Amino acid sequence: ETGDQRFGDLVFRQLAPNVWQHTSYLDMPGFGAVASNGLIVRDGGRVLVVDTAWTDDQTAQILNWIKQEINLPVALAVVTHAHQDKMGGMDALHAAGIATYANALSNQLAPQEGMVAAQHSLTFAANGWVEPATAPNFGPLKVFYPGPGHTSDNITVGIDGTDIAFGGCLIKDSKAKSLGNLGDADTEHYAASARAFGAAFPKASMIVMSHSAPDSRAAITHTARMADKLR
Ligand SMILES: [Zn+2]
Repeated sequence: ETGDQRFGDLVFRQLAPNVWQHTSYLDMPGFGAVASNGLIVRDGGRVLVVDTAWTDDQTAQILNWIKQEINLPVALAVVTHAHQDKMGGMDALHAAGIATYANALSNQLAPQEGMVAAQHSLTFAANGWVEPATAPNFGPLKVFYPGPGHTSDNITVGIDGTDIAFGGCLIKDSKAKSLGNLGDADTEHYAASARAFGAAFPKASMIVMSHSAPDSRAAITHTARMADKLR
């Protein structure tokens, strides 16, 4: 109604009464500006964050936006995989005293990827759901590890009480021409891993993704079908 708010170098798009997409950009000569998306979730008297911005500085701006726009404390942040777009503002989260969580494997891979591990490790049961003891007080955040896909550590998040689920860098948009960068990809499991995500949040009608605008469930089926062509 007032459109998408520009704050610092960042853009915020309200997806639901309690949920916002946060967006930061990296201008890569020859590619133009590349968007990275994450979530902000107001749960009662606290805010929960999914992913960082590309950099620590942009991640500090997310925190400033929350303080100024929502004025509630940030209880915790979850990072979807170990890569710059999801994990790049870890130091800013630490400096702010925010409890950080990532897949235990993300935390294992972090040093190699040249990044800072989150404070806490999430572990997942055989059915892919996070062990509740490793994710204390996650509220509406439901964390699912679909298996190896775009990376081996990629996880995914639904928001209880909304129609939203977030597939991270695993799901591409319904018109995407390719699955993009496969260097860390497990190409034989990728398709199953996408369908697993779909089945893990069967009710979500809005799929937020890393690099593009929110899409419908078509994004999941499109991604799965492209990934079928690799196996
Ligand atoms: Zn990635």
